[PDB]
Amino acid sequence: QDLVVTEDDCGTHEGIMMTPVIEGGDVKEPLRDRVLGRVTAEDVLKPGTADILVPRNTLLHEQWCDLLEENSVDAVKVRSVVSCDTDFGVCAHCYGRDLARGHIINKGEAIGVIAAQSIGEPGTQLTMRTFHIGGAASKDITGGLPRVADLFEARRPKEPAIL
Amino acid sequence: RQMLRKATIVNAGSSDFLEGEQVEYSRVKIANRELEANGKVGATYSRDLL
Amino acid sequence: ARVTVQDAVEKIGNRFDLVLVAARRARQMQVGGKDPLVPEENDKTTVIALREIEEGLINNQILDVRERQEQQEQEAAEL
Amino acid sequence: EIKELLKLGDLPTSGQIRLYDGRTGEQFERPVTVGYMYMLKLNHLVDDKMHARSTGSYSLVTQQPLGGKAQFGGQRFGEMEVWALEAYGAAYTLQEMLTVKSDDVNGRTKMYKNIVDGNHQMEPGMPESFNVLLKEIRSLGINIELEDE
Amino acid sequence: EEFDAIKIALASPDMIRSWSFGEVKKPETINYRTFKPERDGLFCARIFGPVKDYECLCGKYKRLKHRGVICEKCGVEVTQTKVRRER
Amino acid sequence: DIVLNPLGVPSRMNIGQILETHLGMAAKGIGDKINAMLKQQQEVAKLREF
Amino acid sequence: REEAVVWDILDEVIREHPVLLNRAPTLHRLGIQAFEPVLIEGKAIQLHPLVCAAYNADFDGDQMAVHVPLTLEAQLEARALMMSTNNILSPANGEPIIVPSQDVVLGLYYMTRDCVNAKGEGMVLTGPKEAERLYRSGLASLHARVKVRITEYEKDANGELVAKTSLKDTTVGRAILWMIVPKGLPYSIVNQALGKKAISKMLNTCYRILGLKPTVIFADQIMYTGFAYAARSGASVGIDDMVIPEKKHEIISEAEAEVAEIQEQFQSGLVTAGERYNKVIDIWAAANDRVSKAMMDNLQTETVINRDGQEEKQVSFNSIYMMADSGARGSAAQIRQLAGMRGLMAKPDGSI
Amino acid sequence: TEFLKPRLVDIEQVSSTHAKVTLEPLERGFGHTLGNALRRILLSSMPGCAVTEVEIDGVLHEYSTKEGVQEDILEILLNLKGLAVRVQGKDEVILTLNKSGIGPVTAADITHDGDVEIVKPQHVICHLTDENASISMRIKVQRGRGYVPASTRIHSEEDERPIGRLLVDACYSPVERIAYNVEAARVEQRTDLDKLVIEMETNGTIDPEEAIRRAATILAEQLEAFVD
Amino acid sequence: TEFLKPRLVDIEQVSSTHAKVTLEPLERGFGHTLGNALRRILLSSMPGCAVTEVEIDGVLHEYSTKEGVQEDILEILLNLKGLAVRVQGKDEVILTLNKSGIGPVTAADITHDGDVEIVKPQHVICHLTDENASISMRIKVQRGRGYVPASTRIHSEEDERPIGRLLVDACYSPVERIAYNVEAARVEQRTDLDKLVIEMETNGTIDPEEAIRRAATILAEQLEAFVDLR
Amino acid sequence: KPLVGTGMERAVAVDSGVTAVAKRGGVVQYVDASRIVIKVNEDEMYPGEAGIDIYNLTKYTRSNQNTCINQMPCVSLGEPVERGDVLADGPSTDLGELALGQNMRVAFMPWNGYNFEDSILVSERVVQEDRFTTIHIQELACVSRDTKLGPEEITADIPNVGEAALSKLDESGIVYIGAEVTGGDILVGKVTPKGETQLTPEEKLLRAIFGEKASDVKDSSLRVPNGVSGTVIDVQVFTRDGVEKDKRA
Amino acid sequence: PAGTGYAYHQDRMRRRAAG
RNA sequence: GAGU
Ligand SMILES: [Mg+2]
Ligand SMILES: [Mg+2]
Ligand SMILES: [Zn+2]
Ligand SMILES: [Zn+2]
Repeated sequence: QDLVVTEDDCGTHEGIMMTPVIEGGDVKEPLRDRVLGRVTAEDVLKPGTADILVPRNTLLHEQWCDLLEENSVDAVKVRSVVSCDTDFGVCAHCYGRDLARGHIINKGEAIGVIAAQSIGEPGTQLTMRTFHIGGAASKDITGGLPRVADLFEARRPKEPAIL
Repeated sequence: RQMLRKATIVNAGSSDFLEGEQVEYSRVKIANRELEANGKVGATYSRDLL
Repeated sequence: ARVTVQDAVEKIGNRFDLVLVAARRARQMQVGGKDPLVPEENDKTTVIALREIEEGLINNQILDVRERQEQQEQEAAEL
Repeated sequence: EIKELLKLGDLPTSGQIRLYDGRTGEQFERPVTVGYMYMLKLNHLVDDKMHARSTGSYSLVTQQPLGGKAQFGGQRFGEMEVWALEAYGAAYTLQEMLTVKSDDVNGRTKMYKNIVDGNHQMEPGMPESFNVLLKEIRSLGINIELEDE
Repeated sequence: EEFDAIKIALASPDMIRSWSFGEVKKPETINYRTFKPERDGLFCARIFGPVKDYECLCGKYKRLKHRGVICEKCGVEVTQTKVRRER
Repeated sequence: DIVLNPLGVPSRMNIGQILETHLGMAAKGIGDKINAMLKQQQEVAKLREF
Repeated sequence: REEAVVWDILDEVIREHPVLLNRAPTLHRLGIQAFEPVLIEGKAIQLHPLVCAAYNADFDGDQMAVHVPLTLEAQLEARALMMSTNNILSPANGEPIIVPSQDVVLGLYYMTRDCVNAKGEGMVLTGPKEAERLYRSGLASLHARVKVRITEYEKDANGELVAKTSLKDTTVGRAILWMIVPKGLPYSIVNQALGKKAISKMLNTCYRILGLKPTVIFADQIMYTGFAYAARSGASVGIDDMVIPEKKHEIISEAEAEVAEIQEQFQSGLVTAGERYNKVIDIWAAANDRVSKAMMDNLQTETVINRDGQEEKQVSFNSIYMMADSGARGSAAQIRQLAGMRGLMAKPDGSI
Repeated sequence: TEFLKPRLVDIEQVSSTHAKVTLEPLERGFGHTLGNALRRILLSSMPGCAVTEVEIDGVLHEYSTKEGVQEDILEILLNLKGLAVRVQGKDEVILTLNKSGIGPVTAADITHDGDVEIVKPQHVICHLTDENASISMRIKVQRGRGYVPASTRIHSEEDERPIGRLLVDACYSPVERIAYNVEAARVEQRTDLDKLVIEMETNGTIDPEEAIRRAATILAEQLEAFVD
Repeated sequence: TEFLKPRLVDIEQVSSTHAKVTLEPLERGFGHTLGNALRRILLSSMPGCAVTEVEIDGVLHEYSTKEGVQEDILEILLNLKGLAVRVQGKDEVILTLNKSGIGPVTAADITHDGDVEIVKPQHVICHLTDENASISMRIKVQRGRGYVPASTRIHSEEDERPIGRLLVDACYSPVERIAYNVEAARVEQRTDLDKLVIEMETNGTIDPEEAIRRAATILAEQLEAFVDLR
Repeated sequence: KPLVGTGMERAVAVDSGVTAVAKRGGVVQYVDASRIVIKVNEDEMYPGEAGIDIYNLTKYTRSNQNTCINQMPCVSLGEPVERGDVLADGPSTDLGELALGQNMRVAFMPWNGYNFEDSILVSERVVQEDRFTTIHIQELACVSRDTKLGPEEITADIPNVGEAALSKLDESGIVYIGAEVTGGDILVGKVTPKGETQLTPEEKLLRAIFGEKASDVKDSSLRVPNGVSGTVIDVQVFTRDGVEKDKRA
Repeated sequence: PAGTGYAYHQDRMRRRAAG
């Protein structure tokens, strides 16, 4: 509810290092798709082919993303909502692109509500889709959402790993 | 991020926080900016997941 | 302006502030009967305001300027 | 058996026929399946479903408009529907639905007169249902007071 | 009308008496015949206010000509009926 | 008389409607042949044979 | 009394005034969108096809709610923040939520797809206008392979557009769609046989290069031409369209003799009930896959019936296969149940 | 009969070549009645002129390539289909073109006959790269109507021509493109009326508006027998 | 311009209702040009006659039932929609029908006005079961075109009628079905010419030939606008 | 009837009981819209009574869903009829078979998006022929209650009513049978006794200007619900045991 | 306190901060 | 009972 874009720039250096999801082998979600429209927290100078620094606090336009692919960037620190220093909300930089607009998010936008709706809706809809329809057998969502709910509710598992 | 809103303080600050109170991380970091300025007893805390 | 508001948003920047700016202008035309810059071409106040902003005639700061100019001259008239 | 019946009619085995576009006179590019389907008109006439309301009666305690077309009701703008406007950031439209369009008694009448006078001004106040909430809480024996400015 | 904040605290016996504009000592709602509120009852108009705008119960004081007047005969204040939801 | 969208068949797997349409047309075709024969007024015998 | 001057007045007021349409359940923000109303005589609301996605609206009797933004501020909020033209992309993933569906896809697929020679193979055409003219004169099919001179605009480093004329190898159909295509985009995007999946990328490309206004016009255009050609095609569904592969009964009798083998091995008391259950199920799953492959080979490329020198092989223009291949409607899964084997059903227990 | 006639409303001639024409009010169904009938006439029936045959020296067939010329012979032929020519007097003329040197050859370079007007002189025909390259050709322009392709002609044309002479698809019809859109038109009482919007794209000489007038005239000529 | 006009050739009136009309010679492509355009007009624009109002004595409304009559009043009204009438002179006539006794009442039983021909006299209207039953009505037939339902009329018709008088959906349009076939017409030189064969099925009266003349006239009127005004 | 049926059609129609079926076979003595009299065969005909079966058919009646329930005869006068044959068809039956809808000529094809997601494009022909057209019989009631102030009256004498409105109302204040109505028209005139009301000074001034002192009685008349419109086909009056009856009653 | 309302709400908030 |  409460989460809103309060600030332009929190002035933080913080952020999470995203790798390309190579769960198993196949590039499940390419780096580019996972990272597009995010602010780069920190450059990475690898001398390379296209001479890319890409400076701090740059929103990844499709341009800069294409350059990443040519250069074969391994993993990248990207500014994130969680690592924002803004108290009572987040900054436009740590969020990045308003995906619905195709550019940097405007301060004032109620991001939280958008987030919750976006995450919730597919579950709620797919619970109607492959069930009015879901007929023959060759699971689905009824198994998945309990897993998701157990995550967001931070329930400790029945037999946990030790660290 | 919304899940990580709160933090349990383990050790007294210059305020009336003291052991075991759980306060919003925003408010205790803003307090720490003022502690940095004024010195005094710093507040040792630990962020909690909810 | 009527269909797409993209260029108008590109002039001001913040969508929400664009709303506020055009509404304050449209309120002037609605109530004060303040004269439009762009030819109406049979269009409503709100549309006029959005065109004006698109072409870069109206601005929050420019509205504040005309406010003080005229109010100050009214005070001068009083005294 | 069905195709044999079509041959007795001198109709095609495909049950598809050459059809012509009534507007142009030219034929459609390929054969179209044509025949008689037995169809029904269901009880859901648009006549019964169409409904519209500007202003009308309001509810007894909550003061918000009544529901249902037979009682000349307004639609419910529910929690789900509110969230939509939050997402968009449409603040005034939201407030409008919460106040001048629903409980806010002074607001609705003032807004109506403003609308008839052209000036689409918002003159909002406090939803009567909120007032009632407080009263309900105080009847519970919890002191809930507004500390003003 | 516009406030900044809202507080909840325990309702003291004394605080509850402050809100009250009358002690209800009877279960009587209204009269069976003249469907008008019964004395010291749950709907007492002497306590919660007039049923009709700027009219006392027995009808002695009528209209704005008598603004804040409290009828000696019936004991009802002559004000907006609005108050029956408030008091 | 009516134009229905064929895009609502494969996904739906209600093929009864298609067979119904084919048989429907054949039903009508026989009807038209009887109707043609009645308009001409061939005779009882011919109608009965068909 | 509903006097005739009142209708003129009503018409006056509603011009430029946005109204909000909502459909339940309102799961994301696009479940409420703003539109300019067009007054119509008749009691139902008419909704634009391309935003049916966001509403999840299908017209099997669906209903929607209408709301009037009253104030200058609310009207502005509606036109600026909530207008359908302004809100294209899903706020969840960065993807255009307005995408052609169903008949539109089908039509575009129909025009772009190629057939062997057909009417006027290897013609040479001056511009796509000559193509349109030839098609509608009835001297060329939409699927006729042809050489055509197209002028395609590539946008420069700055805002200025650099065009380039080129003779390409495409169908009459593709040339005609190029007229809907804005200058700025390349010809190779439309030069392929178009489906739902290619058209989403089309729209995306247009948004990123040209911007909002162009894409909105382009989307409407695509819708008009899509439906238009969908109808012209004459595309329909007969029982002949569902092709059963010739080798069903053989495959099945074999699978039945196989299952009989494991049942006899069970009566001997060697193989357990669970082992037999699993082997029977594997037999039938594999049989199912095999029959389906047969169905799709026999359907997908059943147009083994071509020309010009002698016999040649090509993609099938069977109606269901077209619907499924375009992504307009159906899929191979559905078609399995229609023409193939239905397959193994699962009990309410979950067990098969 | 309460005959409801349309009146020609707007003629937005966006370009001399391209023109939109709105038209209202039309009684219901007549939007498409008239729309399509006219479109047919406009395309296949509008009489005009077009290159029917070509002969370039040192060119045996259309698939060959000429030295010192960028465009292959087919490319040249395509440009000739597009060539806008008005012949005033005769119905058949044979124009000559001899041009040399490092030049984009245009329509102006054709020797214009007394009664033969080249509408678009800047129309590109061929590009001469080598300066020592000289191209020489004779282009037969006939008057006809509609679209007569070379494949139609070769079938019926048992009359043998000489090798060398290249037949071309004749696009006689000066109407390059035509389409009509039908929107609803509003009257106080009648909201079932419709408006016809005809978008025409035509080439040289023949004017959009004038071609419309003539198309209607052809249709009306046919109707004369049945009005009587 | 190689202008070439067709001439009306054969009018094979197979039946008063059904008539074939061949038409030749038409230049190439004009077969369909003209064929479709006329068909559109023929279906809609074609003017005709139809029962607009009805008044039966002892009948307040259409939902009631009359004694000694098998058919309910609505059933009667349906039959009247179907009733084929040609009015020669006037555009509005009111025919009377008083019939009694044990009889299937047909169109013949209506008193025909001098200039009013009942095309299908055998057309059933009502079935009188009781011999002592006598039915008496007045049917208003007007001339119009297309389809004007009673619901259209009541909406615009603030002009109040007397109770008793029953308004009926007017199906003015006479053309029941129409189709055109295009075959090749052969001249010595021109074998690319075409013949148009128009098969029409109309209700009573409206003469095949006459309907053709009128339909062509409507189309030509429209063409005036595109020729005369530019 | 449905062209492509199953056979259960006949059984449903007959067993539902909505159709009138023949108890004893014999020859039809009198057919009518309203009833059917059948004279029974000697072999089935009991020796006691005359042996003529009479079936009155239920005409245009209101259903629970406000649909129209009418029984039509499906026999000719003087026809020999077998026992358990259908004499008269119910509301959605045809010669004994179930007839829920209507078959028609359909083509499966896209058409300019007018059949987008199951949307249906239908020919005007279907409407003209009125085959899908339906009847609905709705029921409007006007109650005259006795209040604390005095009884409500059902008079046509109502303050502020036009002569246009009162034309269709009789002496009693009840609309005539047959009368065509549209929303806003008064069906049954009713008036209620109003108590005292403090008339705003404006109305004091205005009623002093015009004289026109407002009468003791208000206006509670039952009118046509808005935008529904039809024909009044029946009226029914209920009076108490002792109250002076209306002229219309 | 978000979207369109952020402007007005921060104006109110500065009024709260200056008394 | 209507569309999810
Ligand atoms: Mg659907
Ligand atoms: Mg639905
Ligand atoms: Zn930040
Ligand atoms: Zn008193």
